[PDB]
Amino acid sequence: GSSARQSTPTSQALYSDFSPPEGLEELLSAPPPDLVAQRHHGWNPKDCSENIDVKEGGLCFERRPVAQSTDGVRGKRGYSRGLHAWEISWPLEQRGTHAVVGVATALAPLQADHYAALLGSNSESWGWDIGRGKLYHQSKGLEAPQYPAGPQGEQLVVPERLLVVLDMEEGTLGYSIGGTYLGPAFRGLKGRTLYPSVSAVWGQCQVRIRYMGERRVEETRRIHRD
Repeated sequence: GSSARQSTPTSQALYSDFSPPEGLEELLSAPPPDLVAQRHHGWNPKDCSENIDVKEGGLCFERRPVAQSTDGVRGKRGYSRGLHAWEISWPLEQRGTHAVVGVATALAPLQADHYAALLGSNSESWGWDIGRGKLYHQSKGLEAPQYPAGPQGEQLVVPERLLVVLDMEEGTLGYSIGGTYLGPAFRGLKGRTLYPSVSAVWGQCQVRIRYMGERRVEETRRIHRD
């Protein structure tokens, strides 16, 4: 507040730069027990929380320090071959959280954007963000004014379960629930395809993940005859 004299200057016009990591990896660099393997086996997309340990047996995210670097992270590229699909879910029963995922495209052009014609930068990222449910969109909502409900609310906020289909043999991937929204959008995705990325918040919202089709090369006899 401002009732006393001695105060604290809290003004930093810029992006973000609190306390970055610089010594923890040295703890992971060593033999990581059910933390480096159990995490990449739990819900690990790729550029996602690697410094923390997450294991199934009850979707449980585990980190040493704090979300500052261990929790609050998202996998991005993650390139794989063959047609496969995965599943993800965000349990909100806790109290307050936010599922964050989406696909990014580097080839994303910029001629007649769906809107009309604004411009272009270096790439394009489109996916499902819970920012469409924040407090920046409430008073003005055409949703059912009678009871709490909204079908179009899952267009970028599905607090329950979601099935993502990603195939490389074609290079087309999309995000749908149970395979609902991913039929007709397969004719434009062939060129709109982007890299699938997922963002997980603190371990309080621990999101669930079910993947089928991916493995882990090593030596097991796999298929050899394209």
